[PDB]
Amino acid sequence: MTDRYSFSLTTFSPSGKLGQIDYALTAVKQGVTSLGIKATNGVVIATEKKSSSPLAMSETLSKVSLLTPDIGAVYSGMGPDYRVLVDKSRKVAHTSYKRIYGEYPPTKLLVSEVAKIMQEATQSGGVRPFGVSLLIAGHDEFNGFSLYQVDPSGSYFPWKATAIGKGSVAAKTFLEKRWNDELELEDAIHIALLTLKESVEGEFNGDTIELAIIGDENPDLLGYTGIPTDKGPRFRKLTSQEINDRLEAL
Amino acid sequence: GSRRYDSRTTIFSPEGRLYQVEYALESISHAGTAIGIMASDGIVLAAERKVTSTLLEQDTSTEKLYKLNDKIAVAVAGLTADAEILINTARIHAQNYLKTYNEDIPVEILVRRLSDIKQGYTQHGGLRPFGVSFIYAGYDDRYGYQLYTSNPSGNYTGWKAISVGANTSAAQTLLQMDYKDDMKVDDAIELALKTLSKTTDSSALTYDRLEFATIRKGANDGEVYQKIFKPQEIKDILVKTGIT
Amino acid sequence: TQQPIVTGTSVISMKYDNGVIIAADNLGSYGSLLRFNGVERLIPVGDNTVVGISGDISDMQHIERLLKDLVTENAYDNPLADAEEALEPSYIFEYLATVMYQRRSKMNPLWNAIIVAGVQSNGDQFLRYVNLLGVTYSSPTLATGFGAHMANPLLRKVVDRESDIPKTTVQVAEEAIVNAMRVLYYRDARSSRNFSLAIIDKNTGLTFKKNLQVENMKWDFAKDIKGYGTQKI
Amino acid sequence: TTTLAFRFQGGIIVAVDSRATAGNWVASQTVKKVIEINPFLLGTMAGGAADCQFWETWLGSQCRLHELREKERISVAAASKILSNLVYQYKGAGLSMGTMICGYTRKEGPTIYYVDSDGTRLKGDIFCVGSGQTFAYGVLDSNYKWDLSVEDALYLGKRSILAAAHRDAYSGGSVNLYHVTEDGWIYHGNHDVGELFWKVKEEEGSFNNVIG
Amino acid sequence: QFNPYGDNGGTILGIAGEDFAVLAGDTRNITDYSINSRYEPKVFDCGDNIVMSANGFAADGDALVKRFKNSVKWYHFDHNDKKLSINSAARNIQHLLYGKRFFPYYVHTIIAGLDEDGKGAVYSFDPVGSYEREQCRAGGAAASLIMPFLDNQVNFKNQYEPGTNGKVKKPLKYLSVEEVIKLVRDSFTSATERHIQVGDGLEILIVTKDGVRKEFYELKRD
Amino acid sequence: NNYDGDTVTFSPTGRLFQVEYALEAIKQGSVTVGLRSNTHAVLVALKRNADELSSYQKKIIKCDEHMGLSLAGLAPDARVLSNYLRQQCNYSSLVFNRKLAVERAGHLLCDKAQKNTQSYGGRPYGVGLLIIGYDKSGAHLLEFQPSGNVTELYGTAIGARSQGAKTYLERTLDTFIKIDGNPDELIKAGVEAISQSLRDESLTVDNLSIAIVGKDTPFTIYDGEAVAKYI
Amino acid sequence: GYDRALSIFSPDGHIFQVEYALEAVKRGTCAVGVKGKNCVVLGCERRSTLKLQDTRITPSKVSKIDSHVVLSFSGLNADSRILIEKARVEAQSHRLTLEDPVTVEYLTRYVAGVQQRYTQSGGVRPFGVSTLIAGFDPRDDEPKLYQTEPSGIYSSWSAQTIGRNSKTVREFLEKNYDRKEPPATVEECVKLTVRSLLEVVQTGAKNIEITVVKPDSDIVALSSEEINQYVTQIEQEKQE
Amino acid sequence: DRGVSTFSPEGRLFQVEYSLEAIKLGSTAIGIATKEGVVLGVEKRATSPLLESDSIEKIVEIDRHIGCAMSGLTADARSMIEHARTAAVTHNLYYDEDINVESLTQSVCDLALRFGELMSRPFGVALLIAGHDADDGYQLFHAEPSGTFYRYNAKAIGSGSEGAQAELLNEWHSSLTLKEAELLVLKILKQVMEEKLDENNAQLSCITKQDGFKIYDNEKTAELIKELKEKEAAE
Ligand SMILES: [Mg+2]
Repeated sequence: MTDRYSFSLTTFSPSGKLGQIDYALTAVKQGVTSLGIKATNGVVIATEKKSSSPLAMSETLSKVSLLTPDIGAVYSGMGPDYRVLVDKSRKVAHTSYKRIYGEYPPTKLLVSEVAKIMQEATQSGGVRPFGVSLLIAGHDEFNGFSLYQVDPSGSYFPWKATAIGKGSVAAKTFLEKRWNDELELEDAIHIALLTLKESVEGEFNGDTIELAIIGDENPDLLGYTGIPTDKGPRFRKLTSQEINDRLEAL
Repeated sequence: GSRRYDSRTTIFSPEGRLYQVEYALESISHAGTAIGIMASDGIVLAAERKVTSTLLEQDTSTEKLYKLNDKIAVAVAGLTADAEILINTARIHAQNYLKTYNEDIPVEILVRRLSDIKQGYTQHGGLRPFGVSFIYAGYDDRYGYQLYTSNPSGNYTGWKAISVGANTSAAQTLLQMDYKDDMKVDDAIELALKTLSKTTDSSALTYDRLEFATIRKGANDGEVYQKIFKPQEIKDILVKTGIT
Repeated sequence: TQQPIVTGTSVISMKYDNGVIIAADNLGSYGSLLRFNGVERLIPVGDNTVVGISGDISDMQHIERLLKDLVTENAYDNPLADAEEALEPSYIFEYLATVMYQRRSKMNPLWNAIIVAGVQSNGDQFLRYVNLLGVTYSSPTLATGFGAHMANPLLRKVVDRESDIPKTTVQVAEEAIVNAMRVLYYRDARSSRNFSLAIIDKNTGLTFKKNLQVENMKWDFAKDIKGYGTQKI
Repeated sequence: TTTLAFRFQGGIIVAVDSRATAGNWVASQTVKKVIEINPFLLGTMAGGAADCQFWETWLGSQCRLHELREKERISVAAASKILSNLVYQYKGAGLSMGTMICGYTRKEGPTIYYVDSDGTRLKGDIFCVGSGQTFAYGVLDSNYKWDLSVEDALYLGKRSILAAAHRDAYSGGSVNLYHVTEDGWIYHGNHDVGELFWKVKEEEGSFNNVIG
Repeated sequence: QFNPYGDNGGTILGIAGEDFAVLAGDTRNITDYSINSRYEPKVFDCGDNIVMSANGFAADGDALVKRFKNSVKWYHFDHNDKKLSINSAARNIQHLLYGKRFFPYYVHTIIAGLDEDGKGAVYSFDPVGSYEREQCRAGGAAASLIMPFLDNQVNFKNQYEPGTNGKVKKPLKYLSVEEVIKLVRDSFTSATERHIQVGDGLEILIVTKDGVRKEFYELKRD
Repeated sequence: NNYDGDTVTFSPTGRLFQVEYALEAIKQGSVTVGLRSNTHAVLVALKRNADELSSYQKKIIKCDEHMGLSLAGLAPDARVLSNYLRQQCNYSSLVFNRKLAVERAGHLLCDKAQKNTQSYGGRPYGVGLLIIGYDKSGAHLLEFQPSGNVTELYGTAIGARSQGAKTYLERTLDTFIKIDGNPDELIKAGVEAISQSLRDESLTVDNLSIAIVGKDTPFTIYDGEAVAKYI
Repeated sequence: GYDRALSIFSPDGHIFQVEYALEAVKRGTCAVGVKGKNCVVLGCERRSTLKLQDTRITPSKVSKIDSHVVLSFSGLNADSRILIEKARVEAQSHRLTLEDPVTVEYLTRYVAGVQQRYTQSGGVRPFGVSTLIAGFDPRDDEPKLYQTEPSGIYSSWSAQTIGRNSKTVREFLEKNYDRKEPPATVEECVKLTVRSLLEVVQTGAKNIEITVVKPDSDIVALSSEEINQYVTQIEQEKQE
Repeated sequence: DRGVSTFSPEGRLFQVEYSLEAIKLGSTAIGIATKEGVVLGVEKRATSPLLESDSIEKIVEIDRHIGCAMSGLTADARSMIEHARTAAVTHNLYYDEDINVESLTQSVCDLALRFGELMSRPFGVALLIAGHDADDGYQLFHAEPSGTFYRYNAKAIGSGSEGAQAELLNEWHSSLTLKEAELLVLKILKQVMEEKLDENNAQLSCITKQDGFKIYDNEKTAELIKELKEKEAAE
């Protein structure tokens, strides 16, 4: 036995293309649409819960994931690749930051760590690139609210608003017309729901849509009282009912 | 077994060229142009962001210009993710040197170390090379202001003015024409922006499509200051030089 | 490096004209506490060898498992496992002696003294000793622990040199061994009355005797002993 | 043990006793305390007998490999340093050595290096090592000149060991002499201390304290 | 605490003649005040006309002899059945001993045979591998009782020619194999009288160009 | 064809070509014969020279006092396998005070050769061996193939033109098995057997190599004028 | 670890990776070495395709291995740095253990050994570099000049050239260099070295580098003006 | 591609067979064994007149009683020589004696087949190992990259080998003197060499019991070349 694939499986072609990264992006293009919008007092990330079967319980499959109390993530592309990246991202936030500085990492640095893991799968021996693009939304004291996109190559860019996957080209055009620097969080959620409706074919409701926000501190979700400086997580996943309430004012 | 699937990234062609290095350089030629100009009283680093969007958050964005320490900075051309791996290694090397000798690392020693790392990936390990070219702008008390470049082969050279990325042939000709030895920083700022303005593939050169930085002894008395330009500050220098 | 916890005392043995005899009591001591009263310290290997063990009992049980595994291993791909290519006493001893010396050389000994008794293919008597240090020696009589100090002197009166072996019958040899076990019971504070005895003969094979007892003991004279010097009553 | 070596006009004199003891018990009177590393290099034995024997014949092997690879005689400086670097690796493990590496080359001339098991490596003109070293130093210091003849230098080394053999309980047996030239070492015989003492007493007039 | 060493007593003696060599040793094996065996062979024929004994801690002694016998076997395999000369065997044993410099074989080793000119040879080793060619060498428990006697009766030390009074030494005339065996027997008989660990039996191995011969003699058993 | 690039690949008919190519190296090698009675076992080997100035390549190797083999194929591979046998014979003697059984020696050689036929990177051994020996169950002769197959036989031959000697032994089976207590006659039969494989060349004094082991006979090799008696 | 055998034999008995490493040397800028009676001179070509270069800080073609030995090269620039670093470390290691600086032959033998090792080690490619190593042995006044190549073979030369158009300058040296009477002075040796490069170089401006090494660790690099004076004198004699 | 340790359909290792082709391109080396000594001679073959020919080292000392000549990719021989010298010295350390010539050769040949995916390829060089020991007298061995070694009375390797070997077939007999062998090597080298043989483009050496291994001076060889010319003109 032994892993005898110690050489790179991603290499430059004569034209200067890294084939495996390009093909990974093609896989992301086939994936279900997800988006992110940044407001003045928060950030929203959203996607469609494309259920593989009606017998399947789609609540047990989480496309939007908490990474830290103030950072969340959504994807487009290969689901299993995303799941393991969320596991690695959660752990690296602790091992390379919280166990050193006694606090959670800022959004940009956690994104940086996730990017590094994705870059290494593009150069290390005997592995293929991750077939996902991530959208990571978060808040921290000194940088405020932010939204980042991470690609299979490991490259990452900050956005005011964006979309990835199936209908990203049309969705990004829709967001350009609606986005301004004076948006409140509720306005951004409204725009997110409008944008997402265009790329969805079938049912459009709280049970087929997954949506989360990075907003105000939630002391009700902290689990304990007595420490004034601990005020609770800024990440909150909206319920099925909360989504449907905002679909009536749509 | 596994041999079947091995691309053999570290071999010579019949002509004596390294396939992967050559192809990596082809990749870099499609990256946004980065220019470095060295003057008597400082160094300028100018670079073009690649076809951006109106929804990109520019003021918190960094894809071209990176700080290695207080005295040395780099402009990037190629895969950004590959560059960040090397940049972090270089930052650590500078700190190792400072801890060992209690003196800031000389610019060339840092450049040689990174270039040697790139070289290793072309000779052993069977991995693909880093698809990155750097322009190093730095200062030390031995040679003063210095400009270097390194590419995926691991070869590095010193320059008075240099470009990497897209349209380097056209850019280098324009720099070779207008550069003089007694030039000053404010003149070099103008030359860098004028060169990018003519070589760009975009319709017009605007503040949102640029990253800019200077290394000056324009710091109060015998010391050096690094200035990574803000979006509004790039907008002002574009009006001052008469491009917008 | 360790210390022995649960221990077994003397093993005694001797050669006679047609074979060898070996014996050891059935006690497992825990310091001065006579804790375990049904411990078998003679372990037969095939029908031609008996390994007698003293010292640490946990290490004895380990050695017992090694010998069991040795028989299994010898039978693998061996059509003559019960004939020409069966385990000899000399093979079993050399293996144990190798292990004992290797273990002392890693500063982690098997805390035992071992006597391998048996008869070879050609009928020759085999009797040899090995201990925790890897020290080995052979003699017409062999004994461990207290047996070395008290049994050997009695057994050597029967077989004093090599030339006395053909002159010694199995009845005379067994008699001497049984008497020695009685003497050890009188004088060793870590011994028991119950013991096992094994005979390996080139004609009649292996005879294994369990649940033997020390008998014909002299205690009557104790009634006349009074005080420690001057006391008359 | 008493071993000495000194530089002079005609090269190097090496002189040693022959006694080995285990406590008060005299194990041997015929021990060889000069190791013949090769035809050009000599080493002395003090401290651990095995350590000196083993590692100095090993040194000979390294010297032979050097001259095969470099097509040139190894220097005394390089030869001594191979040994000192080796024992320094083992420092703390319990090696016991006190030796003089002696040689005569073109570039250096006559050279002596004292090498120690705690890593010490000293170049010098006169060295004296062993339980009887202080006695031998006395005779050496008061009679040593650079312009000694080969005959007189050989005697001085012989006489200095005799001084130690007489007073030091753990030195004696016999004296082994060597003379090291540029073309190689020359053996100058084994001399029983018993016979040598009476011979020297009569001819020299020394040791009036002893009745003969 | 565990002590990996022990002392099995015993005494050995090697003498080199003009065209022969003997290596003798008592057959008694002991611990403390007890006798383990009255006949436990201690001197061994190792092949190639070489005899060997490693006296002291018997476990280490048996291990060393076993490894040397093995070294002779592999010398034949690797070098076209070449005879291992006594000097080459000696150097090989040094490397075996020094290989365990920091956890030594607790033995005093002696080998005997003939050199490449056919003359008698004996080599003596310390526990960690230092060695000398020697004419006469006793080892083990009663070495201190035997060596002074040999100095006097083999090398004629302190013996001068009558009439000269100290001026002329007694000449060092060569001894026959019969003469050497007499001195060996008298050495062990005297050692048996005064050392408690010496007794039971004496086994002598004689080495000539014709091969290796054995002789056995009884000693006092008390 | 497409399935002979390495040892880790079966062909569509279930063949291992690299192993078969290793078997081919044996057929190119010089002839060697093995045969036994109930008291003795004999090896006879035709040695091959490079030219008239050169020596004749040795074919027989001693493994222990009671065991040894003859080779045909890649000689360095025989050195590796014979060295392994020397060690195993030796481990048995040191640890168990026991001479290694010839049958068990065959089992060990089989298993060592097998590991080289199932793993990537390695290659099969390119040599065939004839092992003779005398142990506790009498005389033995084994034939080793680098596929791993070891076979116990009364007699056999391997190498170029080995079929002639093998047929002769198949006829003589009833005669040579009965040659007990007569080493010279058993060797004669072996020399007569190997003669059935010769063409153009004949058995000379530096051409012939003979080995024997038996009841009171350690494994000994005869070369030079020692085999002139049998020419 | 990556263990792939990149350097292997072909049916005609050639190791192509070693031969393709020589093709990289053919592409490199020309280097030349000439030894006089009491000196050695190393000349090097600088391709003038690169102007706007900073010549103060740009890596120089000749490198000191120790105070008494120098190394120049033709081929891949990045590869040469690895050989130069190893050689410098070995030079200090030799001083530390032998208590004497390396001979020029020893230093050459080491570098050549490293190059050979990279031709039969798994997972590595050969160095695309040939070197010229020159200097004087400690306490010796006899000039030394050696050459190495990717295969690992090395040898001593009275005068030698490597790199692009080295066939032409070797032609020149073979007819102009006399063994019975080598360039007696520093001037004569430098002149012959500049002359040999002028057969190939183009302009005699900043395209020629010259380094002179003399006995007892006396090494100096000539400047532009000093070399320009040799260039001037050569052509004025040629106009005849 | 294909394994480095692959067998051909004929039962030969591809890489070993290909290395033998590299040795055929190498310069000629010849050895002749006599009862008075063994002679070794080589063709230097300098690529240019500016190359100082005395720096070409194709004959090498292993020990005082063993010498060695090479042909093929001579860079590959350096680690083989290093191993041989170490083996010779190490055996002397362990056994206080000289090592047998055969045993030294066997130790060198054990390196040969240590290649795979250890070194990446076989050695591309053949060796002629000559020496003397007390047991078997004067000996000459031919060590190949296959791991096989043959003893020879006389042997030639390199580009002119088959022509030279045919010449050695006729000329060698068991009563040759050392002087006769020296001239014979020179004669055959002169026959197969491209350039005209002299003391600068050819080298001689020998091994005797008394003096050991010696490389001949250019002045000494020049006299033997002149002695050869005269005796060929004598008939
Ligand atoms: Mg007594």
